[PDB]
Amino acid sequence: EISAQQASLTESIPNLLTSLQNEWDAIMLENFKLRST
Amino acid sequence: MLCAISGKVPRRPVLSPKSRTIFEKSLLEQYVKDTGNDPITNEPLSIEEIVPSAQQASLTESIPNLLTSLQNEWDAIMLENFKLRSTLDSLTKKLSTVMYERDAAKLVAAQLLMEKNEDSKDLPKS
Amino acid sequence: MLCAISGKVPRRPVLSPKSRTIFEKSLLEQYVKDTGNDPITNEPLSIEEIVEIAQQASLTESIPNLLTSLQNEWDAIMLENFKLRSTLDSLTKKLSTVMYERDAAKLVAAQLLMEKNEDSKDLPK
Amino acid sequence: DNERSNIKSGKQLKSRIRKFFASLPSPKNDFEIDEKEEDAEIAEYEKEEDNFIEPPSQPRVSLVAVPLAYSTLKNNPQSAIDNKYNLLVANAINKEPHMESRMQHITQGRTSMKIQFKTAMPPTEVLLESIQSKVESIEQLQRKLQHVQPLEQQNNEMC
Amino acid sequence: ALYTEYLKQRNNKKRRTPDFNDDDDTLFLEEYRRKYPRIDTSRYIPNESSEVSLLGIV
Repeated sequence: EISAQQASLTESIPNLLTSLQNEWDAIMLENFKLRST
Repeated sequence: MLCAISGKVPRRPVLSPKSRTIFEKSLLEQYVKDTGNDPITNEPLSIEEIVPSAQQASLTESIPNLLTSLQNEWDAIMLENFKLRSTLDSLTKKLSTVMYERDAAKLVAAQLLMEKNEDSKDLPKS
Repeated sequence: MLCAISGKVPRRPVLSPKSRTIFEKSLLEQYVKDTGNDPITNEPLSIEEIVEIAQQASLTESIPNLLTSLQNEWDAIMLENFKLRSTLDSLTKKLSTVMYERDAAKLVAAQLLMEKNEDSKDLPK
Repeated sequence: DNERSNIKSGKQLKSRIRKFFASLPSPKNDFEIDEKEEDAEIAEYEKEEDNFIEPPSQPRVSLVAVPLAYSTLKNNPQSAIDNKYNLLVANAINKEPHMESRMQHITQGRTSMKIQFKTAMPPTEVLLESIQSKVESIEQLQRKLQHVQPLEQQNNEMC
Repeated sequence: ALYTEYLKQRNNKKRRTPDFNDDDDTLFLEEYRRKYPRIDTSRYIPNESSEVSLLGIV
């Protein structure tokens, strides 16, 4: 075994709805497009 | 971002494989040439021991970072419940003793209302 | 089986030595970082005091639905936390109404004892 | 003068001095329609549609009153623990039925929505002013990785 | 299937709209908005405390 900071957005509801939705969209449409490649 | 030996921003970072820590190559090289050791743990290390591929990364921002976020949410809210579980056990304990002292006292109010009126009923008749 | 802070099944439980209580490593650490104490007994305890001490995986059933489950479960826990806090405020509120009556009653006994004392003097005459 | 202040603060009120209401003569009128009426007037007096008046009633007489009632009051500990569990079940039953009253909660939220979202919008716009600049700083730097990577592969490929 | 069809699964579009004088259903929906708004206002407090220091460090 061998700190990282992410600044949680000012408008941080969205984490359940909008952010999580985009993450599984971005995972889905990339790997499908990667399978196409 | 820092070198653990000097404390500067290392311009050629090389990570060791015995005490996992980012050292500056020019600094750690001299440490190894002094004696074959890792500066932190004093375990053996050589220059060849000191050191992604094809998958492209993007910076750590607000899926895995989102999942560890939701742990922070729930783990904090779980402590919020303790503040109200612990405080409830004090209020109900004070309520139990309060209602018991109320129930033990109101029997004495009922007897004094009897006795003071009975003394007025007795005395006025005489 | 249950950590006595959150209510979870602990995945890295740690026991306090000042009071016999298996907590979860994450939750006990946050409490000690807030104030150096044990949450149950309020005894002086530290992080080095802790001694690090069943795992059965949930197979939900036969993914878009699992999105809405997690939504509902957070939606439920939010209300299960809310309902438990308004109840705490109203049990304390109704407790405060009892304390006023408790102390108001023992003032009314003082006047009733005077009426008894006045009566005992008149009876003797 | 220090001794006299110690006598007045302690003998002011047991509930008021220790820890935590609106004035209601109609509630006192509705509750009556004798001990309940005595505590109602006691609450209206200490608090001072509200008239104040009682200020000659509320230390030695209270101590003897407390010592006498203590004399009148394992088996007693279990009867209090059982009754406390019964009232706890009644408190959990009154809460489960609810989840007139609904209009008050929505208005409580409208206060929150107002108070909180105004704070949110101020916290947001204060942050945004400072952080939209730093977002652009951070986000335009991210785009540099996406070009620093894409060139990397073509050079590796060509290498 | 999601990528092929080009359709993302719908999330809970409920918390945002709601309505006053509803029923037992909107009594829940209302009480949801409160707790999350308090969590929100607490979630904006610990951000503003550090403020721009946490951002510029990243």
